Amino acid sequence: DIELQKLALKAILTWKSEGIKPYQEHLEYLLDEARFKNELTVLFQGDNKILPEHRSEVIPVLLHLLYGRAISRKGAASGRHGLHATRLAIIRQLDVEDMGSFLDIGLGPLRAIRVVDEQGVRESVFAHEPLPPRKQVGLLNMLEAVINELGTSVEPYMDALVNSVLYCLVNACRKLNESLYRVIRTTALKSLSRLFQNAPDFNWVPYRELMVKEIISPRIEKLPVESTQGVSATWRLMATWSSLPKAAPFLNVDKRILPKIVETLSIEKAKDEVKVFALDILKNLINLAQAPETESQFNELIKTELLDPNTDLILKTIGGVLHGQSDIGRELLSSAVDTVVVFAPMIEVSSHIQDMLEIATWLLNQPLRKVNPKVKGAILLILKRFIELDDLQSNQELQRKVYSTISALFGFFKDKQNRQTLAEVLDVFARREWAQEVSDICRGLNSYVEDYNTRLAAFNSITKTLDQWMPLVHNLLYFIQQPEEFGVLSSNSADGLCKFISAVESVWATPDQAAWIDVVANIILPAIYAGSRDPSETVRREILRVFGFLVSHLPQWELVAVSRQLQALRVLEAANDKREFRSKHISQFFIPLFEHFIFDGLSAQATNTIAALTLSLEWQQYRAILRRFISYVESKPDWQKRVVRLLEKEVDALRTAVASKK
Amino acid sequence: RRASKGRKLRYTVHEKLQNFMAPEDRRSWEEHAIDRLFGTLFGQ
Amino acid sequence: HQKRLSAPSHWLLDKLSGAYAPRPSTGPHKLRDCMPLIVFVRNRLKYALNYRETKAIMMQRLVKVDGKVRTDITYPAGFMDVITIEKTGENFRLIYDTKGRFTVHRITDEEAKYKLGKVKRVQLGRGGVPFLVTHDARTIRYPDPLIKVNDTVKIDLETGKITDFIKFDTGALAMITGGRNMGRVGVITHRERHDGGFGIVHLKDALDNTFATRESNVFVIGSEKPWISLPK
Amino acid sequence: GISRDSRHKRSHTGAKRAFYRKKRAFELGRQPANTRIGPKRIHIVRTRGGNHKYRALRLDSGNFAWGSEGCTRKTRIIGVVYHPSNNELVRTNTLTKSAVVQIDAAPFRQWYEAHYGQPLGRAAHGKVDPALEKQFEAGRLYAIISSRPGQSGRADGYILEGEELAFYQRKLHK
Amino acid sequence: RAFLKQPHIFLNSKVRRWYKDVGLGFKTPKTAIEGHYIDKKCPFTGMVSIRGRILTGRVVSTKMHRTIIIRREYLHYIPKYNRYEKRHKNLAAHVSPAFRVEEGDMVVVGQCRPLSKTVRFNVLRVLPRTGKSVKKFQKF
RNA sequence: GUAUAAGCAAUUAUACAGCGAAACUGCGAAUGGCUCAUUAAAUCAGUUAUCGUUUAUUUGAUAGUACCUUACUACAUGGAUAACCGUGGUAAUUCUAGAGCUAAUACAUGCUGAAAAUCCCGACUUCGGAAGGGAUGUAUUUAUUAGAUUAAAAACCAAUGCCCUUCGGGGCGGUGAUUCAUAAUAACUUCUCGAAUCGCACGGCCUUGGCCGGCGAUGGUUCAUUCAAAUUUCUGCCCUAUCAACUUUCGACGGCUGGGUAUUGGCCAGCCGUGGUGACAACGGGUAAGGGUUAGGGCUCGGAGAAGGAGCCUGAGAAACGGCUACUACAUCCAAGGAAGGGCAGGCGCGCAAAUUACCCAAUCCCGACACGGGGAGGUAGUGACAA
Repeated sequence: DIELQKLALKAILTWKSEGIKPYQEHLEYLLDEARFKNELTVLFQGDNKILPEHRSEVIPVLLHLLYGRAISRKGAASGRHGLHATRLAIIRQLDVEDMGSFLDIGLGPLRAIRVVDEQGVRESVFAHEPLPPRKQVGLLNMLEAVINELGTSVEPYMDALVNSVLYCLVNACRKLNESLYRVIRTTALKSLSRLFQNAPDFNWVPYRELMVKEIISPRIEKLPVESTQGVSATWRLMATWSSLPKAAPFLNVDKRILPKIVETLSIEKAKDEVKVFALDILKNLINLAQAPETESQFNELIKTELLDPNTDLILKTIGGVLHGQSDIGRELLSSAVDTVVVFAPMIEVSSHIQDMLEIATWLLNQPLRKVNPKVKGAILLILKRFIELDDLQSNQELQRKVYSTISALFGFFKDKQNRQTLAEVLDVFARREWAQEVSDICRGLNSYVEDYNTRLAAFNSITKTLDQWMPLVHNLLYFIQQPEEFGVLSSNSADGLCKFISAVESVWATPDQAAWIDVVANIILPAIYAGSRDPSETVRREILRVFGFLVSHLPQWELVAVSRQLQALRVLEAANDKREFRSKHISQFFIPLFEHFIFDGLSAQATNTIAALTLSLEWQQYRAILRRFISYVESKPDWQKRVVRLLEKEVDALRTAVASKK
Repeated sequence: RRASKGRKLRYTVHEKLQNFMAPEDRRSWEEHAIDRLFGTLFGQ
Repeated sequence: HQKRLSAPSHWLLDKLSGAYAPRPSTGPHKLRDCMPLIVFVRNRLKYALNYRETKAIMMQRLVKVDGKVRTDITYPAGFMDVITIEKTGENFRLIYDTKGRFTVHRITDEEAKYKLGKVKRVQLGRGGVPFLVTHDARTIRYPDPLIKVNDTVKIDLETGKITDFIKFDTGALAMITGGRNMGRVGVITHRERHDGGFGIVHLKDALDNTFATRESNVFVIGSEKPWISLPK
Repeated sequence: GISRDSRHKRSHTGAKRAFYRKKRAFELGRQPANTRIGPKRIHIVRTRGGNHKYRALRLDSGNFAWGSEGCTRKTRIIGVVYHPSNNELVRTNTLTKSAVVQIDAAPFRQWYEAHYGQPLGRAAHGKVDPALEKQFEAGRLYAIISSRPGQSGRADGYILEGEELAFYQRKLHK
Repeated sequence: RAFLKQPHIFLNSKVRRWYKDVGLGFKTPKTAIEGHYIDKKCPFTGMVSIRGRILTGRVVSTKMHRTIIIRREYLHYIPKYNRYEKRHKNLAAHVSPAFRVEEGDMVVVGQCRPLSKTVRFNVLRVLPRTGKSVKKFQKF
């Protein structure tokens, strides 16, 4: 009460001591209710600081008064800015040495309390109340402010704060009157979650049954069904437990904790963040197991007591998550894939590696909107670690399927380090098998990653067999797609591709006439179709080279300078009208090449060739083709005459087509 | 120029500032001892 | 205290009401787009004779304007305010004519219950809530999320909520409430943007007269759908 | 006599004009507030629309933003270091906007050792630019004033960090 | 001098540039997109907003600290002669350093808030022409 | 809103009740209209803009903000004064002194019945309605983040496909624009608001001890809207070269930084750069200071001072001239100590001359706590051989 505080301060000043004498004006303004926040920063950080000679005289009086001002409910507003910032602005400016007397006036009956004895739990203390459930709430809010304002400097005051917070916590955990005990529980758990990473060197081993009674009794048999919505204070506590190296031995006391924590990951109706939170708890556990000599005191305990009997259920939950739902967030995907990345060099034997390899190749045949390429490189590292377990010999259809994926990601990636690790996962593939052949592919792609002289050496050595050839074809079309370092790489890749298709036309035996011909369709022909739109003229030249080699060597396959350029275009005109053509060839190879011919009598000759080909393609392609050309009209104001000449030629071809089809 | 708002001492005779105060000689010393004083400072 | 000739030409006064004219008090509708209640009662309808008689009508709860009792005499009632008199059992509505003046329309409760108001602006108010401002300065909290600017709204007038809305459309018939072509009920057939200020619409009547009016001065009344009874 | 009109000055073509009209209350401009360091002396001015602006003439403390970490604290104000406009404000210690002034460092130091825990100025996310670390070892940081003290009644602002900190150290050396 | 800055963008973080489009069918030049000058009366860097009138014309004097004067010519109708006469006016506009400046060119300006006693306009588009000195005439 | 007038008028349940002078409280007087050195695209007119600003009143929406060590507590909130009653002083009217009261919608504080309250999520689900998880306004000022599908954006765009099929087919916030509006974190304020008010009806649940309850008046934060005000963009003045240089002679043109303003701005202060206008008529000089409505005429709209400079006060709006202070200049009362105050209209203007010192707000209009109270616009009347 402000009036009783004023009269009490008047009596304290009636005690006439020279320690209080120079500070009376600073004292009374704290009880004047309009100047409290200004008088606080007049007292501390002022020219009239408290002198350390009579600091011993003023500080008990001042701290009783500041305590009363922190208690008083009248002048304070609502919300946080009402009185929460007042408590914070007192405690933030108080010294850590005065804070002992501050908590001494804070804890009245709980000053000399003992929670733990030589035995486990003091039930005689716990079956009694010294404070009202109204009164413990302000205590816990104050100690939360004290800890959040102190930080490490709690180290000289460890022996009483933890007894207070533990007493209020276990009285709440016995009382599960609901609301006050519930808020007592939640804010005490927040205070403890701060206090743990406040104090690393304090000894937490004389009590373990208290964490047991705080955890295993109310929650754990229902904990994922509860935590399906949002992160809680128990999870906030287990997080800094997983972060601290001496607190991870609290998770071993009940064996079923980590089962329920990954069962939370198993429940699919969770709102993504409790999932990534449990995922982060697991990240911290595996990082602590991988840490050096500091965490090696309990490394063996977490290795042999926590993760080793629950590897199987961990992989089962991650498998169900990755194969179950049709909608997976990118944050959960990247974080869980990073957990499997860090968890793979921890397991030596396990049970569900067949499943996990099939999961990795499923997530690598996933598209690019669902899975990032950085995430694909992390699943590559997953492949690199999981492949060396002796598993691919049985279930050989799985092993051919993952080899289809390792080959498929060679032309996909654009990063040197990812291609290095790709060469490594193919190396341990080769160590696990056929074996000489995959080792030959290994040395080939190895000196492909290797710099320009070793690269051309690789190209020449490969220049000098189906599953042998397929990864070389994928990395070879990638080495087509590079424009130039000196221009030599695309030429060498084109010559190697010519060697490959020469081997294909060398094999015309019928059960391989199925396989090699399906390969040279599905891998090589859309590669040439997509590389037709490449703006580099040397890349267009080399794709022209391999396509001319294909037409010259193949033909039994059913699906197949200025003046010389004009001459070849006229021969292509005549060849068109003599033989109409294949429509997908016309749509996806010749038109963008001639478009590039225009946009780098060449232009009119090009429009003549497109006006020839528009008769030979089909209207369903022509619809979106014409729409792309009007898109060129509206998007390109740079060559209006050229695009409109092209349009006039195409509509003359349109009227020709309709007049023929009548 | 860079001189305008009073930066350059424009020596102009000011009109209302012209005849404010009369010169009042209030000096209790007799003018013959004073010029002898300013010679005999720290140098002399 | 303006003179009778300086009063605007669309709320009419004859050679009778003295040389002076009442000014409208400040309120929802504008000054020059306004009919005061005294001009509506004693100069248009002639239910009264004098200022003191108009006061003796207004002060007792006998004249309700937009469903609420309006006490002061010079209260502004510009456009489409339903005016309910219960002792006579009539509800008048204010529309325009083709020449550019105010027109009164007698009607009963079924068409008197709703008001067709043109949206002035849509915004996000305090509390993170979208709100809607009409030309009657009615703000509606939590509107329908397609009702954009220059759309008109059927306001309930017993709760004030939204009931229906008519979109700004090339092919929806509209009413002009300003400019040199004021008061011409016709169909919006074209709309030109003119970004940088003062865009226009091109509008034709029922009988082929094209003219360009500004999108501020337009006012949507219905595609065919005469939701208020224009007088036959 | 202090006003805001343009009737006394010459035109764009270089011509003066008579254009004599009396000074009006919407051309009103009041006398400047040289906000200095002292205890709190603020006078409240009522203005058009009945709106109050707080003319602060002597100020002690304001809150300053160490916002790269996420805190702002109320600290006192020691003395103005440099001012980009005038030298007389540096001489007579006048707090205006965009004034670089040195402030106390104790609540920022307290919040650093309270949140992170590694002490400062006496793992990897707690990281301090070594120039700013020298300011913490001095116990007196170089803040800059972003609030108008005359037209709000408080001298608040953000702390200088990085390029602006090095720039105003070089400008102090100038 | 003080360190120039874009007024609310947090540069000193240990964990960009604000350029708005003026609109009105205009394109931001590459110097206004990335060029490291800082000017607060720039409509692409500072907070100055263009609205209202949109004018054109030919520059008289480029040689000035980011302010150009435009001679605007028009044909006035004198009724005493019943004839058209040439009348020249001089505008002032603040110049961003984003564009490449020439003398005698035809420049597009836009209306903004008053930036000085004369300056009410900013440059938005420059048409590089071979226009000559004061002897040259064209209504524009 | 406040009545114990020692004020009037009463009775069938006595704090008050009806009328209600005095006084406190809220509103009002940015004008009605007077005088006279003038204003030569600066005003003004059309024509823009406020993404550069203030706005009482209007009318419309509007505010989720508890707990948080007083508990061995708190739970019908304070004190002032006026009117009033008395005792006086002085030559000098509320010019006022002393003494005693008493109210507020005047000024002012303002944890509490209660183990709950209120927002966002919701597992499980019988529409069941919910186990249990997170969280605790507003105004100012500053820093920061979000202002919206992804940024390894290496995506979406070549759906020019892919599959089935009967070959017909089927399936796969606003703006032109903003750092705008808005939301959040960290704090900050000698900082506000979140109703301790008044009137009228008086109904449901029945713990018959209450708990709930409606219509208004007054007040309140923010956003509107209205009424304004302030700047601001292009064009348009009459004449003149016995006016060819002008500005920098109160900075003249910028840009940077701040100050002050309601806001922008050389508007003002520090730093520097070299300008700006002009024979296409700047500048100077002369003083003789129209626009819209279109048969027509008519009709409509259109700087400086309150004895003289200088400074200040109120209010949403004034540099009111309403007040104050000092100086200057007149002038009045007095008991000679002191004290209040600064207009127009009318007659004479030779000794001889010529239009009422008229009546009312009754109509139209305006201001207020407000149906009543108050208005020097307006209307009514009188004179007239100048004419007609």
